[PDB]
Amino acid sequence: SSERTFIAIKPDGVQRGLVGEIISRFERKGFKLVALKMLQPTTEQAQGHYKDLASKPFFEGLVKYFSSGPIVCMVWEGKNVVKSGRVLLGATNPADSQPGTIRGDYAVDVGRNVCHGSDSVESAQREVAFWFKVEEIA
Amino acid sequence: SSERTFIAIKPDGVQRGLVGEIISRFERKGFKLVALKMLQPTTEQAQGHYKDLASKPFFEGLVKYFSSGPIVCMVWEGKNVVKSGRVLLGATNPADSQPGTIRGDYAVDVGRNVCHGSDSVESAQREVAFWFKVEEIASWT
Amino acid sequence: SSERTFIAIKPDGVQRGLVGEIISRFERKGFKLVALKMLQPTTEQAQGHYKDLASKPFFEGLVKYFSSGPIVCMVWEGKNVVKSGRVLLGATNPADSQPGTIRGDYAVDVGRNVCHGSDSVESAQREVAFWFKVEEIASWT
Amino acid sequence: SSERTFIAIKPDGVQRGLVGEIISRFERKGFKLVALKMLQPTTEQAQGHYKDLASKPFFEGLVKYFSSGPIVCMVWEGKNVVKSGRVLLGATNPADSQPGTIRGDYAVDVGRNVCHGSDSVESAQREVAFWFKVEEIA
Amino acid sequence: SSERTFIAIKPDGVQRGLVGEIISRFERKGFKLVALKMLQPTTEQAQGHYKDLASKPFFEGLVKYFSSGPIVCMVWEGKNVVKSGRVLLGATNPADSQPGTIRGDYAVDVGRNVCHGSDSVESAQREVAFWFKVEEIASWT
Amino acid sequence: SSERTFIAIKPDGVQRGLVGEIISRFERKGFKLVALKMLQPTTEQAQGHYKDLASKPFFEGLVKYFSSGPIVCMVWEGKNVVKSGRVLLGATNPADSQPGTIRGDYAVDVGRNVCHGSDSVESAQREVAFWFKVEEIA
Repeated sequence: SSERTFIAIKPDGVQRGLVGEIISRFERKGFKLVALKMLQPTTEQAQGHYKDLASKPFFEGLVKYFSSGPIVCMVWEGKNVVKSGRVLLGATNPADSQPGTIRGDYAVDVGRNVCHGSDSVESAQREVAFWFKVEEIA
Repeated sequence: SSERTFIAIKPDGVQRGLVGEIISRFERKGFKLVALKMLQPTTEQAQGHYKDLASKPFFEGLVKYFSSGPIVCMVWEGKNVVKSGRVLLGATNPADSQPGTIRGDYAVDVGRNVCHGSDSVESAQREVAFWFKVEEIASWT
Repeated sequence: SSERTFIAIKPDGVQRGLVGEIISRFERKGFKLVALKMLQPTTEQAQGHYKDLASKPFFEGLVKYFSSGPIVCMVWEGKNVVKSGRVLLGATNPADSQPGTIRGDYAVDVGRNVCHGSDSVESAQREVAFWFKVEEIASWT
Repeated sequence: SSERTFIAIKPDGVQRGLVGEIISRFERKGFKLVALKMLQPTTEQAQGHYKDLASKPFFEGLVKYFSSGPIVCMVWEGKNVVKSGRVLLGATNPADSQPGTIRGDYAVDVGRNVCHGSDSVESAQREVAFWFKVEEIA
Repeated sequence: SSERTFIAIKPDGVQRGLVGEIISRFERKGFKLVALKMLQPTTEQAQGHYKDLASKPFFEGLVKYFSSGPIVCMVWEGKNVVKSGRVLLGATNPADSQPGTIRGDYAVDVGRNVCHGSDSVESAQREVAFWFKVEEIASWT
Repeated sequence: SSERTFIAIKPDGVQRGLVGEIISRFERKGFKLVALKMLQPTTEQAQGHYKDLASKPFFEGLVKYFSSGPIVCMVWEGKNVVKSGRVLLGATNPADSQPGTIRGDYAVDVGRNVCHGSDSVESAQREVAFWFKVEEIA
């Protein structure tokens, strides 16, 4: 119930006008929004977000895209919010994403995948701490 | 076109799960979101927000309500966005609000009117400066 | 706030699959559902419902239409719920109805106007007693 | 085509303002609503609804919750309406419920699961007869 | 009831992904779709469409915009469908448009007003003949 | 990215007022509509659409239904639009169609399945060419 997850709507999600849509899907699940802000990520932050792929191909283009414009960062709170958050977004692979999910309804690309969610509670604590100051959290 | 307005979703709007709904209505109109944050207002900020009603007996209930929980602050950018924002929200008094507008669809109280919008370009410049730092405001295309 | 109004979705509203849509619009406004049932009106009930038009030549077509199939009866509770219910429904004549309202979005006929709402607190008290038993009305918070 | 199923929106479903939403999902499937009422279940009825769990744990709290406030009872008619009704609601387990379904979109708990549907035609005939008088059915 | 009107979704409406949304609003009203096509207007057709403004200096920007990409042409059938179509679209100038209407919800420019509707039965008969062949128009129940 | 698929909303889809709904689901996926028209199919065309089933049962009734009224033909363009198009529609079998998909939300029958999508790129090139003239395509 005090569980928290980090959700980030990426620059494509913002440009396509899907910010309210994504938030609505978490509100209607019954999750509690406890932190929220918009910002344009720096290159260093984009690199941090994708640090697991630095030796991986096209890492630069991922980084460029992530910092190509403003994103919206959220912290959602609730039971199983990390795992439920993943389910709401849908499969990482649009060839497997199901309609009813955000990526299923809106995402066509696996890299520009509209939104990000924490893959574990461990990832979430780290991601929340990275993007948010303690004070910004209700 | 570089015009900006301040929109605030109040604690009832947040508690009732209307945050995304309200944002979606501005995105559909074609307005550009350039600042966004959640915060729990201090008593002082709530009082500043309602400063024109400081001598009224319900000034107290407004402030108490406004700071009762987290709110969501936005800055929207676009042509006529200030007046258009008012039109999207609907009449401040839901008893005058038309369905299709946010207050028309969701608000039942004149006090709990879900959200606030700037009444002028002058008010908007003031409200944005009050709630937002220059850095917190984006400039994308 | 303990105020109650009677809302009826008519047979066309039911046949066109608008039952949930209409109920959702009252839930969003923040009104409280306290009675709900489906029934097929008798000729006598339909006539009672339209009693003020009993001397009109289209009284017959109204009654026939009203009892043509099952209707859905509701009682909604909340502040200003009677007048607000009327505003949510829109003008009785869809030719005067504004988009955003139920008749504005869905109704094309002045006769088949999808739904009915009580015109006053007095009418509502009468209509609820006519369509509902005291037991059929809930009292929750 | 004369097949019928029983659907009950539970006290949480009513308080969260989801009554119209759930009905809309059955109307848009093309099912025919033939009985509908709101009532606050008695303790005896709540016990009846959960009779399969009386020797099961926290049975009292389930019963308390079911009768904690008004519910909305429905009878929907159509082909495969029992099985289709289950699919529309989604998996009993929110860790398996899919977005697009009612529980997938709205339910976070497995007990307070927003709504109920008949698990079989046999269960349906019994449930419909229990909650509804023959006269209340169109 | 056999009345018909011409509705056109303009290139901005198509590019912004509002085609289905606009069609859904006419289907909900209960109007009957009897002709539908996508095409990219020629300069000559765009000029014909705006012929009443041929002497105006912004005639050029309208035509350029109207033929900037594919549009979607529709013919809707039903009682009062011409005037009702106008009401569903909302004021031609989004600065007068009410939320609940298409322009009220989506349009920000007086020039880019998303869509067009026939202003009269006379205009509709003319517009349908101009954009559609007799064969392209269905007659179902 | 130049990939195209053929989508046809059938006479039931049009009568139930689902034309805008289906189109909206492709627009929000990010696919590009490049051809669109309404027409009442001839018997010969209905036979062509179902040619794989001519030796199959009730083939006549399928044909009668397909030409029972006006349909809406579309060509959608985008990456994986053929396969994504299938996923958006959902399983051919309503006992397997998932809510969130068009058939999952609206279709109750396997024959009157609301809409049609190309099963392959090969089928798509053929179907597009059959229903559309080159000029009708943007």
